[PDB]
Amino acid sequence: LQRSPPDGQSFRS
Amino acid sequence: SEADRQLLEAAKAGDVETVKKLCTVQSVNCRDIEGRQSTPLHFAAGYNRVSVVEYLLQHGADVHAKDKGGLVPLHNACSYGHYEVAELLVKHGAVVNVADLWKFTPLHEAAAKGKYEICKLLLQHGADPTKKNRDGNTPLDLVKDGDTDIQDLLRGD
Repeated sequence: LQRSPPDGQSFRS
Repeated sequence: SEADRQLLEAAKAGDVETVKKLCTVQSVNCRDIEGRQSTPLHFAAGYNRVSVVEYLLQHGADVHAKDKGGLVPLHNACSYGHYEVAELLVKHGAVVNVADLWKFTPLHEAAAKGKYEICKLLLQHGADPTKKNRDGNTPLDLVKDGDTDIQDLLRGD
């Protein structure tokens, strides 16, 4: 099973 | 429910006014069933929506809630470098040595993603730089070669 990333992102832009 | 969907979307977008309209005692800890079961607090934390994070916490959002992969909102904040959000979560009692299904901690995330100040914050609150995930890697093991400062920080030297 792939460990998918957490919901979110680092840059708001 | 449509209302819960709208709330989760508002949390993600940082739409404070919509969050205030839809956040109820029953919806504050709802989960995105069609994604990875993120709560409104996961979305607000991961998308750096500080005002929403604050409002959700005040209105009873669970800082300890795990998503489908065992991530808590502190994981989201740390992976994406959101220092203020991380500090708010820790101040509200977030466990810094929390581990997901793969035994990744927030420090694994901050280290791998090159977030020095967040690593420092986590360490100040007792995060363990020696904790191995299921791959057998510590957060130090995941530091990029270029981030010599983070390496030194986690080494305690």
